[PDB]
Amino acid sequence: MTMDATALPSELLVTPQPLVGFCGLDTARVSVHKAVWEAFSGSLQRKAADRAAVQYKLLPEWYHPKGILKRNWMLKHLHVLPSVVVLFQDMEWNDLQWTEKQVQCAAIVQALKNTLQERNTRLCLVLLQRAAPLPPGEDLLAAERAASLTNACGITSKMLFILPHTEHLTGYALRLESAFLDMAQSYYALMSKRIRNHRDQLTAAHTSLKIRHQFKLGFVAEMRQDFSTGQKHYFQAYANLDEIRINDGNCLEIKTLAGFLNYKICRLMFKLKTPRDAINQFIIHVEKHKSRVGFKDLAFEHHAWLSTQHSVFAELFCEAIKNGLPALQTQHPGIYYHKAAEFVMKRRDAAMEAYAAMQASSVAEQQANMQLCDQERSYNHSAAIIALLSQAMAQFKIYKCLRFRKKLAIDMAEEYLKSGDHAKALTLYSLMLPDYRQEKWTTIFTDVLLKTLRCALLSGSVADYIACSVEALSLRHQSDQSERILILENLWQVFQGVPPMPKTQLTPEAQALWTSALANVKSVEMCATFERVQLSNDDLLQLQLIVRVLTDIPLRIRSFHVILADAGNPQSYYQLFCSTEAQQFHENTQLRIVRLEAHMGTDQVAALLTCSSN
Amino acid sequence: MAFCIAVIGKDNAPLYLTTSDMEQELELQYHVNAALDVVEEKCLIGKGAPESKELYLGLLYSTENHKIYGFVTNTRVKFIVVIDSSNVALRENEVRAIFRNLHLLYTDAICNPFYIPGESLTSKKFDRAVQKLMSGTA
Repeated sequence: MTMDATALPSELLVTPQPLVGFCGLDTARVSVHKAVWEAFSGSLQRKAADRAAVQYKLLPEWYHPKGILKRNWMLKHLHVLPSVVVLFQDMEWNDLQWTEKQVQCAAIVQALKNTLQERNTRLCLVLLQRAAPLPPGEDLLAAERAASLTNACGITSKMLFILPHTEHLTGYALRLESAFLDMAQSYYALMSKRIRNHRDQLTAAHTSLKIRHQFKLGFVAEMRQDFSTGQKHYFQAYANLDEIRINDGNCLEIKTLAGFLNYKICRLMFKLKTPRDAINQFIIHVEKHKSRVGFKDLAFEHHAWLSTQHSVFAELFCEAIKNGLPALQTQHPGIYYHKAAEFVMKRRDAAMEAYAAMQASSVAEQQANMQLCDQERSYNHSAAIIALLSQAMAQFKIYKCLRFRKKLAIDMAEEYLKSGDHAKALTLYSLMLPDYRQEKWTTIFTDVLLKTLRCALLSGSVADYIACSVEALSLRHQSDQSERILILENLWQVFQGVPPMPKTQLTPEAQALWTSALANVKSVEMCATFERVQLSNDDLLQLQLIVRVLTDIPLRIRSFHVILADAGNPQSYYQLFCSTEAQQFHENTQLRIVRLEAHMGTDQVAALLTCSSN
Repeated sequence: MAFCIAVIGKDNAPLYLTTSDMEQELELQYHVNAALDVVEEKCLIGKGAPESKELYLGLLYSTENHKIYGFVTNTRVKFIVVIDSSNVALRENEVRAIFRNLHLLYTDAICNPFYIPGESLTSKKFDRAVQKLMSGTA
């Protein structure tokens, strides 16, 4: 009829490769088969240029398509069914035990040809003539034993191959691979012809079976490296899907199929390096899809799948990087990494909506749809969101794009906020806030500042909390004055260590958590000036440091401190007595204080605001 | 349709106005738009955007249905607007003209000496000229 091409992801993520089989071989031989398999794993030892694509696997109206009709047929074709069958055996040249070799290899090839009769596959046999090498044209018993084979089965002579000694076995394995390339491409072409002949007939114009056929056609082509032909048959299948009706119960499956198709064709793009072509196909179909659905769209569908769309395309971005293309990433390291990240954000928001529509009183299996939601309720951790953010983070960091990755970092911390996970949010914010002050732009600086307020109060890193709060009061004039007053009260509280006021948010658990704090914690702008330095060991300096408050609200005028320095030798507007210098120290030392540390109101500004000298 | 008219100094946003063909942007997109503009400007500057010729950069960024143009003066000043669409009837020669006029108003405000460089574009007369440019484009 019109059955799905496949509902199976995680398929052929690596470059698809042929498979030729090896039978169930016992441990008794596996040791020497080790060497045997070594040559086989030699395909994985050698460079891709030397490496043959094929690998190994083990086993013990109109008429309906055979080999195409179902997606498990596709997959079983992919790896379960080898294009060619090869059974490796040993052949010691002897007299009558070698006749027993004849009978035994006859039995095994009889079983093998029965299996082939099940599944229409070409066969080859490999024999180690473990004896010493001899010239070709010497062993008539080779012909005799081939004839014993043929009367048993009829396998052609040339399909027989020999790997006498390991030092010989290696080269004979290389040419084995070459011959296998031969037969494998032969079988692949034969199946290609099968598909095209199938496609020339319609079972009463079902029109979707042929879609499966052209899909499998692309499979064949990419097996045979004709990437262009197969990718364009894929795209033609996309066109065919377009011709199909939309918005039915199928349209979601249509969208997923087109996702498969976009995946494959974009692979074949970047293999052929047609970048903007891949971009155009990507967009074209994805906005097709956004149009095609207006609802249901429970938005773990067509939104999460949108996320997976950008996920696969990011996969193909990194695939290009492994290939080495710098184009789109000089443009945008991952155009779609963070994009899929915001798509999983909308995923989670839609999940919140799902909970909302659930909070309604919540017969065509809508409960299963609700059960869908329950399934969708599972993928609500949104930690995978955080990880996708991490990949986008690193991906943009690849070309050292600090700003963008930093703002994705504040994204991460915001998400941890949404999840209620204050800790690591606070960590990333702790990194960002000095950065944001370095960007000098106070607006978002303050916005992440109140975010940090929430983060630290929830965490209880009240040292960090108050540091951000105080550099916030520095220039908090963009915010409410009364909240400045409240926060200043919080400042005196924390300096005393007594619980801070924003109990309007606080709940007792984290409250106690930070009550634990500050037992360990150990430690608006004004100006420093000098009337005289570099003295003649007679001068007397004095308070040239103008203590200015740029906060509208005052801080309680408590007290003062000055800290002595040792270079060379050891020795609105509010001003009050300090007599900072009356100690007649030694000459030519400019004691410029690291930080002010006078006791106005409380200890200090601590967060790194102190000037040098005159 | 909405345009955000933004002049950019070294690191801040001196003057950003979030307007539409009907009025200012009622949508609560202010902070998100400002952050996106700043990140795009920083990345492009790190790449090469700092250059001598008055630099045209159309579709140098692409947000959700808002496509960005950056412009560079040899005096190190940047300029941004967006179009509220993946597709809407407009041109790019109009962008050239409007940001040329934006430069003209920029330097005519730079004429105002009370305006020290690197500050918010405070004057409601200048800003109403800017929103008249807005009306010129939306």
